[PDB]
Amino acid sequence: MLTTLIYRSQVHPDRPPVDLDALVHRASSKNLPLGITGILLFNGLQFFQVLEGTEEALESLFSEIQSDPRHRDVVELMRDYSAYRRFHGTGMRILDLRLFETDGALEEILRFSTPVNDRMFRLLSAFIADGGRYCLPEPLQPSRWMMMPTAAPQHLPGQPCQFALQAIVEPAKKRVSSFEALIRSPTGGSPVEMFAAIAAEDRYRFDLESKAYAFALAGQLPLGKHQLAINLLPGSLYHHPDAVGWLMDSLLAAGLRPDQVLIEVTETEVITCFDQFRKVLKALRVAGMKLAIDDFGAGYSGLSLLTRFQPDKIKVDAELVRDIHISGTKQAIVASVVRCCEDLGITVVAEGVETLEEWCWLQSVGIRLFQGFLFSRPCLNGIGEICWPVAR
Amino acid sequence: MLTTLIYRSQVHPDRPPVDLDALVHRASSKNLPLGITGILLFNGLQFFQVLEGTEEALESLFSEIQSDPRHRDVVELMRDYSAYRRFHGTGMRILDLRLFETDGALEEILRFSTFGVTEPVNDRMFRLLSAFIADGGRYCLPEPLQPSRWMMMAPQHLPGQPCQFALQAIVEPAKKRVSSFEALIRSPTGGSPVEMFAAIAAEDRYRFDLESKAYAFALAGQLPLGKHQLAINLLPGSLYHHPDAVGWLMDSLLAAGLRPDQVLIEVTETEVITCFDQFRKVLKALRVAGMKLAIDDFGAGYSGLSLLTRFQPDKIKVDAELVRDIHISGTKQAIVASVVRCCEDLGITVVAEGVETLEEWCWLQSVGIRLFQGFLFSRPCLNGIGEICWPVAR
Ligand SMILES: Nc1nc2c(ncn2[C@@H]2O[C@@H]3COP(=O)(O)O[C@H]4[C@@H](O)[C@H](n5cnc6c(=O)[nH]c(N)nc65)O[C@@H]4COP(=O)(O)O[C@H]3[C@H]2O)c(=O)[nH]1
Ligand SMILES: Nc1nc2c(ncn2[C@@H]2O[C@@H]3COP(=O)(O)O[C@H]4[C@@H](O)[C@H](n5cnc6c(=O)[nH]c(N)nc65)O[C@@H]4COP(=O)(O)O[C@H]3[C@H]2O)c(=O)[nH]1
Ligand SMILES: Cc1cc2nc3c(=O)[nH]c(=O)nc-3n(C[C@H](O)[C@H](O)[C@H](O)COP(=O)(O)O)c2cc1C
Ligand SMILES: Cc1cc2nc3c(=O)[nH]c(=O)nc-3n(C[C@H](O)[C@H](O)[C@H](O)COP(=O)(O)O)c2cc1C
Ligand SMILES: [Mn+2]
Ligand SMILES: [Mn+2]
Ligand SMILES: [Mn+2]
Ligand SMILES: [Mn+2]
Repeated sequence: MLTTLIYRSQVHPDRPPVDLDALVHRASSKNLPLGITGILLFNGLQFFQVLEGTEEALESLFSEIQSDPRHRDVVELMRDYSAYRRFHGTGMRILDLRLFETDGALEEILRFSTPVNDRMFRLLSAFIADGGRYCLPEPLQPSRWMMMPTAAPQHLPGQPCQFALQAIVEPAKKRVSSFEALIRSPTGGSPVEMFAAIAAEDRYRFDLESKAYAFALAGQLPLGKHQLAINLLPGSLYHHPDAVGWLMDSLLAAGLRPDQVLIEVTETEVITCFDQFRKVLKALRVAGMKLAIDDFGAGYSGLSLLTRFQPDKIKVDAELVRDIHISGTKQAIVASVVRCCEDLGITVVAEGVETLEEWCWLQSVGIRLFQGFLFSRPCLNGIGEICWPVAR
Repeated sequence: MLTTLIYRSQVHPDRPPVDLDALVHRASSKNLPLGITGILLFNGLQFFQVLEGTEEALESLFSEIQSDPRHRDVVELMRDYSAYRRFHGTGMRILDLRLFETDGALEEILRFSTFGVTEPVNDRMFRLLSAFIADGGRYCLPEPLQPSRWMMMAPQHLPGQPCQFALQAIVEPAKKRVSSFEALIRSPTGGSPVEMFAAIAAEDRYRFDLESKAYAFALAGQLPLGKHQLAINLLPGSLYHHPDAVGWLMDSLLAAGLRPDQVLIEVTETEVITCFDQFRKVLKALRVAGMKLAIDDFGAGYSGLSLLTRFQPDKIKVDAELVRDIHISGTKQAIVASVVRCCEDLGITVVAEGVETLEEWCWLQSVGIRLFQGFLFSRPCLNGIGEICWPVAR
């Protein structure tokens, strides 16, 4: 089974130059007996390599390549099965693009390779035309940042539920943007643990009802000028005819403003019925409450949803964040949600941010609002401690 | 009830500069009795106006504003129900951005506006305002791509067959080149795919869908396949519920004098997403075989770029729903521009389909579409290659 692997990487710019003639010859000598072929592209700052061979030969080679100190920021762009070798007879071969006139490098490629409808070919072009695009800038290296560190956890009695709060942060302004309320059982357990105790047919009712205790928690904080974010299933919003009006009454009694309350609905559940949700949407807009699409990029129905309606906020799902520093796929998609939301005036939050590596690459694709264990953990009935990225 | 209406537009650079003083006086004087507030930004080439008022008032005004000869390329950005007026003052203020340095324009805006208890940056209107001040010229339509600077410039039935195919050219206007042909199934009487499949038993539809393609392959083999690609439409089930569909297609296209790489399979976006994990083995086999894969009708229904996380197609066809009235829709403009950029980063080819007007071609090309399919260029041609119309100057 033939397979194609493509990645891009960067040189260490303050270190002595790597002898690439030696690298490439040694590589070509090693690749061909093992049934590995392909090319290397160098532009002065970045590498771009295509590899062809069996799944097993490429995996073992790429592990060595990943851990090679002679470059950094290895980002995979393509891993897929292949119909034929595009570089038959070429173990390895470098093209220094700086030695080439316009179109010249591509025309050399085409003369030893074995045409514009190919995914490998289009990416090559894309690297030659604009390689420095998803290059991680020097200030935004994870090694040039440092996370720096008191919460008051409290049990509230006489309550059928309680809530933890997680900060959504804007590290560029060292500012809390908003807090998300996350439901907990009476004994501090998970959302699942909470809803499992409630009878199945009362779960929509309970979901709506429980929000009153989150508003109360926001009121006694006393929150001030920060937004409150709240997870509701669409079905909970259809429970009572005046579910929106009840939310309003409840949040005002907690001393909150409507523009201060934001509703989080999951991407998968909105696409179920646009007929009944739009009546709720209209009620939320008229009342002044804001809407967010939670876990965007997970439930398949992505960016075309904006044709039907536009939320105030979009929360990028954790799956798009996991290993976004090594995935070109994820980088491209996330960066396209950013740019689309910027033109539409939609707030973008990245979720499940756990590592400096994740924060840096997300910052480099243009995300400013962040939510994750890296910055802030859920804190039962209070504001938890917040960690900020500090420069080096 | 209260409504927001935000748009941007572009002045005619050919014509004399617009009297803004007369504009703003008659605007604010007419707006005042009608209960219309808001703001107007101007950068020299572009207008950007926020309008607040009742739904019926803003509709009536937008009619006149769209009809106004003092500007063109009116692009609607936001229209929704509002809870409170962001601009509370009388009438209409004008803010010439040329006379402000960085951050200075937002300062001035915040003098005439409140955005609730929370930071102004949490409001969509304020974000759209900030975006215009930062880079309003982004979706400004260039001069060479104005519609007024362009203009547009036989085979029979085969009823004795179980089915026939119409061919439609996918074109690249810039290089005056036909990129590929799509095969669209037709009934023995020349009728639509719907009528065709309606005549086939439900238990037999998948098999028919796959086995019909032999007639499409035979058609393209009889035609000048001059290093052009052939696109064909298949349901997921048609590939999935066959013993070895890829092998069958391989046998059928090779027999007809075609290369594996000349054949591209189109699958509809909606029918793939709730099917994917089961459908993986077929997509894999098509890759190894050498055939190409397109996501047909991208944007249609309930799917998007989140699909591209899973697997990556060779081609993406933006649905006509997104191409429809893209010239007046900033939402579609932003969506399509984003998909184009995304696919460039992923090495995925993009076709805009259902292109009907010079207007659509212009706006699509400006946001980075190079490949087109629609009635503007080429209509479906039964059993042959149709006449392709090209856009040229004046
Ligand atoms: N691995 C990882 N996880 C992180 C990170 N940051 C936050 N999380 C977790 O992600 C969940 C918040 O996202 P969610 O879409 O609201 O996912 C929530 C939310 O959908 C939900 N939920 C919470 N409250 C309610 C509610 O009142 N009603 C409904 N219907 N659902 C709720 O149940 C889900 C489970 O929530 P939680 O236990 O609160 O788990 C929280 C949070 O702990 C991180 O950096 N890494
Ligand atoms: N208004 C407008 N329409 C345009 C324009 N350009 C093309 N079309 C039409 O859009 C349809 C092609 O899009 P499709 O995604 O393949 O959507 C097609 C395609 O999915 C499909 N179909 C065609 N052949 C087959 C087939 O063999 N198998 C399957 N499963 N579906 C097929 O049935 C759908 C309807 O097809 P058609 O009657 O052939 O109608 C064609 C075509 O006539 C345009 O500029 N404006
Ligand atoms: C940009 C880059 C491309 C590389 N390409 C290859 C290659 O194609 N084949 C290979 O064997 N090693 C390649 N390497 C080197 C490997 O990381 C590793 O050092 C080498 O395979 C060690 O093999 P050896 O110990 O047998 O000499 C590359 C390294 C870098 C920096
Ligand atoms: C960019 C621009 C913004 C405009 N804004 C307004 C406005 O806010 N209110 C208004 O009444 N007319 C506005 N107009 C003018 C209208 O298009 C139209 O000329 C106006 O209704 C005058 O018609 P009249 O004969 O009833 O006075 C605007 C025109 C332009 C080109
Ligand atoms: Mn949530
Ligand atoms: Mn979430
Ligand atoms: Mn099609
Ligand atoms: Mn289509």
